Amino acid sequence: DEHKAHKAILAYEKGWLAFSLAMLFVFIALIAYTLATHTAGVIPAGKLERVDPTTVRQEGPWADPAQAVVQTGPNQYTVYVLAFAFGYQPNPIEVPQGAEIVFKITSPDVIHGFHVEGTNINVEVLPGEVSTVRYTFKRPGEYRIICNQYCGLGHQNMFGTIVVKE
Amino acid sequence: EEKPKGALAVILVLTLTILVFWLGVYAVFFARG
Amino acid sequence: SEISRVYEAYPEKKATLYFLVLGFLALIVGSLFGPFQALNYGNVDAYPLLKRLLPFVQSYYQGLTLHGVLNAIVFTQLFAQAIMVYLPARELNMRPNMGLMWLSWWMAFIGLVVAALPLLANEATVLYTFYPPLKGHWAFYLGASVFVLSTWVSIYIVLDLWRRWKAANPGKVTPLVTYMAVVFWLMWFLASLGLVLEAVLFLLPWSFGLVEGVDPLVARTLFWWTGHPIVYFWLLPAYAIIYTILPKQAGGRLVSDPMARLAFLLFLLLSTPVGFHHQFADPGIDPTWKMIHSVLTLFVAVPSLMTAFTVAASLEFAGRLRGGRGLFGWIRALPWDNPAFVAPVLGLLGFIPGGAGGIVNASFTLDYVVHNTAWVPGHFHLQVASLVTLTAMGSLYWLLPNLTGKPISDAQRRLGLAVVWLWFLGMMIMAVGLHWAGLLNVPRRAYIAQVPDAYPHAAVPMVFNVLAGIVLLVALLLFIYGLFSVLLSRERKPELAEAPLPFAEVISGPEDRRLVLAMDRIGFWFAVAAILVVLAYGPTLVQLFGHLNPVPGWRLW
Ligand code: HAS
Ligand code: HEM
Ligand code: CUA
Ligand SMILES: [Cu+]
Repeated sequence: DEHKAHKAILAYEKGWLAFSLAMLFVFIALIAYTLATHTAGVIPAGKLERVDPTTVRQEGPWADPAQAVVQTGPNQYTVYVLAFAFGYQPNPIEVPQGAEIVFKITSPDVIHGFHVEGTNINVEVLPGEVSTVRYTFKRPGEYRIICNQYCGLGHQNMFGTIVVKE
Repeated sequence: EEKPKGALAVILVLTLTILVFWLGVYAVFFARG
Repeated sequence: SEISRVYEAYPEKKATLYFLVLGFLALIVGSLFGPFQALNYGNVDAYPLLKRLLPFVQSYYQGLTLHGVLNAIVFTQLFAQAIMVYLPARELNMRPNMGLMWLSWWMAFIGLVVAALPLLANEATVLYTFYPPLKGHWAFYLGASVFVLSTWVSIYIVLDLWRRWKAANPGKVTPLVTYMAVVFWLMWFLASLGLVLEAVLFLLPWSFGLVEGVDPLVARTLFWWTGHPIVYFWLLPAYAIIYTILPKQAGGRLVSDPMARLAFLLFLLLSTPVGFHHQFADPGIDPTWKMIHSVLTLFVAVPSLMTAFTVAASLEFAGRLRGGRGLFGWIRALPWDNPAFVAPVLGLLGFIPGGAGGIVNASFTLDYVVHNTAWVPGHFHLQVASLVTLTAMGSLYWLLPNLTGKPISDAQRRLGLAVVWLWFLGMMIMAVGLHWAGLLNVPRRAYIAQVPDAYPHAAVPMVFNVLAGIVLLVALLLFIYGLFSVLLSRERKPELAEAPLPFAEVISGPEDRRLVLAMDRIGFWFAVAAILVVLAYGPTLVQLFGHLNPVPGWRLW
């Protein structure tokens, strides 16, 4: 007691320092592991990619949402989206089962979010920017786009759809 | 006097959570990927 | 010229009493919506009613804006300024320069109210992050650039007391709590730029009428510069209380001087270069800056991790001492009947799950699964809301008698406990319901209760949430008849006032010298501190400033 405890204390607090550190890397391990397989994709656009939210709606591929789905390789598909005040463009996003999708998403106003019920598509959509994630779907059906980012008052009424056709 | 079970049962429980929690998620990150 | 002979020859209590109380009020007001927000996630539309009670309430969001800004900016901020100021002196029974201290005070209060009014008018519903481009009043950014600068003051009031003690006690080691203050207020400076820049450079021209747009991206890389640490800023005022005091509430002793300077050393080192876990989901930011601030962050768990041992051990020994017997014996041994003590310790148990959220949260890609669900507010409610706050609250029951000379009566000593436990459950009951719903893909900051058709699996955490509502309400109120009623009664008998703050002692150590010196290397590490930020917000801050893209601001509320 009063110094007997101390030698021990310190050294236990080594056990920890060490053990902590291990787990920790084991994490850093796994995190990193995911970086090497596909599921890495849902990670945004490293690289910058500027536009502006005024002209965006009027022209660019975000002008005409007819042209949002757009085949870019025997299985790749750039899908222009416009997240924006209190819907997403288009509704819905027709897309094929078991093929690579490549979302391109920007805003014409404040920052919204773009989070796809059933996935790791989940990404902040900034006015003035093109956020670029890749997912590849896997099961036919519907997928709600929630926007988990205070776009303002229609906020909690800012959902969307993506159908993944058969 | 001697070996402090308390702290340990603790940094354990802690440890155990951080496990229940981090694998827990991983798994999900996955189910979604 | 005073009926209480204080503020005449020992009054740095005049100010700390104040920083404190307002902090507190802040806290009462803003949490007033808490339990609404809780049913909203409960799925009960308590707003019509809450609209009645307060005519002035425009939007759900306006509540959540007060609620969030009042309590997590204001209230946490006044607490540091109150603790990290009135403690450091006292350790050294020296008086903090008092011109500054009130400059400091008033600065905030101007700032607070200069700020506050945009807000109750509903003229700045852009939420405590004020993500540009959503555009709040000028008097809102102005009010908070003041307010905050006002700790810029307190950085020095305390660095004054280092300067002064250190010179006239010379070749002598700053005892813990002023060696603690100093790294804190220090590390907090490095931090404090992030926001400060965003305000001077961006937020303040933009709003006042002066440019017409801000580029959203550096808005919030600058924003989050600071915006991370500021949690670590909220919490450390409580890690002081806990590290150096609690063990004597506990009725035992800090096991280790070094380990508490060390936790704190890791802080000032590793606290500010990490604001890209908050940004794991941003575009236009190079994946491996995120991957790094993954590891930096991780490395920052190391402290609180290895606090959880110091602290746990210290309470271990104290249990043994006052009777403690088994593997868990030492626990009923502890003060359970004393609020001063109970609160922070609950705050701690709470704290364990919340730590584990924090981590996930920081494991990069894993965040893809929670970033911006109910998850997060679970997490921090658990952290800042249970811990800091329980820690703050608890420290009412010794820092009032001390500050006021007014003594806590068994009246509210007994009620304090009713409050504390009856709130602690809340957190929990709620925490589970947020994490839960959150995993369930329920967005946060969202009037979900207004689309009550919408989250149909939310079903049940939703009950959990609702209930927390009712329980924390009960909890909150109670704490008014407390905070107020334990101040209301004139009955002051300041034999107690005279302030042996219950400090704890060390298991006075061996390497406690050639080593605990290395940690007293203040200025040096404070440069590796600035060195690190410098690489952290390195070729990403510089970067984006090559290619700024201001954009119109919108007000969609
Ligand atoms: C005061 C405040 C906070 C501290 C505490 C805190 C700790 C962490 N957090 Fe956090 N946090 C995140 C990661 C962390 C990590 C890695 C830690 C680390 O500090 C965790 C280390 C802590 C521990 C490992 C706890 C160990 C337990 C100990 C040390 C006590 C033991 C108890 C005892 C011994 C009692 C025993 C006694 C007996 C008697 C038995 C991330 C991601 O990286 C986000 C954004 C995520 C997103 O997707 O938006 C985030 C979001 C927040 C934001 C919300 C975001 C927003 O407002 O937009 C605030 C509220 C917040 C506050 C705080 N947070 N955090
Ligand atoms: C009175 C008990 C409390 C209850 C019932 C409560 C409940 C909630 C709920 C349900 C949310 C979610 C709002 C949303 O996600 O739309 C929230 C937000 C928040 N709370 Fe509270 N809370 C309480 C006290 C506190 C305290 C004391 C603090 C300060 C430490 C705090 C800090 C915050 C912060 C920083 C946010 C998020 C700010 C933002 O998202 O704009 N809360 N609270
Ligand atoms: Cu867009 Cu909320
Ligand atoms: Cu953080």
